[PDB]
Amino acid sequence: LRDDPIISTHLAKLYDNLLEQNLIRVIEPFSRVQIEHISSLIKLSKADVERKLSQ
Amino acid sequence: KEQNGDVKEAASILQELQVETYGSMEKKERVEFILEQMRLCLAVKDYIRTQIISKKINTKFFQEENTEKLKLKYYNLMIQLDQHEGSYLSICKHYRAIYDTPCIQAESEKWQQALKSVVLYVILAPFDNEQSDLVHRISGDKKLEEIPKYKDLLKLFTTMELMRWSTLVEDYGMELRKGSLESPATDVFGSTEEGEKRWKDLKNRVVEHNIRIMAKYYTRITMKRMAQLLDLSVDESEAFLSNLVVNKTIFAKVDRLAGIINFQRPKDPNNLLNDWSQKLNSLMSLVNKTTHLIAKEEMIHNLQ
Repeated sequence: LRDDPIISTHLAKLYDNLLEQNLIRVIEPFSRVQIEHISSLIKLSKADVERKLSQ
Repeated sequence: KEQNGDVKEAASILQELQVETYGSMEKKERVEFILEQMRLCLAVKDYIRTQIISKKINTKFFQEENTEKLKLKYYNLMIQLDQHEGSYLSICKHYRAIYDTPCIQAESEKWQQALKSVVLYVILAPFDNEQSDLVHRISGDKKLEEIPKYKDLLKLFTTMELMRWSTLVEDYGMELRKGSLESPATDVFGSTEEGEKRWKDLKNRVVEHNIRIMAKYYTRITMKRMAQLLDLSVDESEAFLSNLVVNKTIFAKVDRLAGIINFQRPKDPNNLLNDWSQKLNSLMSLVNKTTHLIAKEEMIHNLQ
């Protein structure tokens, strides 16, 4: 993926798309809930998540 | 080819069957030749093939003009394969049609089959719509009260009270013990995986069901304490919530600090909720105050 063409932007767009799907999946039923608990299932940092969300 | 041991011709005969079943109208021959579909299917065990051929099977049938004799048996041998390939809901249109079976043959052996499987589709019935009307179909039967499971069906009917399943443990145990009625429980449990799946999904279905029942109630039963009274972990409860998201739990109010859940008390728009409530309340109050008042005014005339 180092020699990958400009389509990498579209790849990141698909990644952010699935990310949006998950975010509107698990968060939606929860009005107010722990962020670490809901991020425990995705086992990823809350930094980029908070960034994309706030964006 | 059955005793030969060659299953490679199954695709061939099942392919030619489609051609042989079209281009002509045969009432007797088609029914006799339709068993070939599900005959070698047990050997093949192909999902898409089964998807093509109950589709090409049950497409047109109503009542009459089919005689081989033995029809109910084959009917019991039909959608059972769809039950093996499927999971639960697939038998909804299957076991609901067996009410005519005790009418054709002796009712003595129907206690271990018909009356045993008559509770299955009504238990696995969707909680959305069919649950309302379909429970009135099995009602009215005199043999319904004879079944020891009538109380269980009564508990699964409406207004379910919270109770321990440990009491139902020995009930299901003795249900396996006695061979008088609903005997083939071992035949139901014949498959080691299928039995566990059906049991676990049954417990899951009812533990979802009672929640759906108390969901209408705004009483705030505090499921955090309920988990303590039921002596269960909160992890599988969160799994039940993972089932709830596809069960449409999307309308609710939760908290980050405590585990108290709220299925009610929304943003409460002034022009919608309290408006409608005040409407119904005030109107009903006014008309009711309007009725019995002058009604009594008419009643006191009888004294004169």
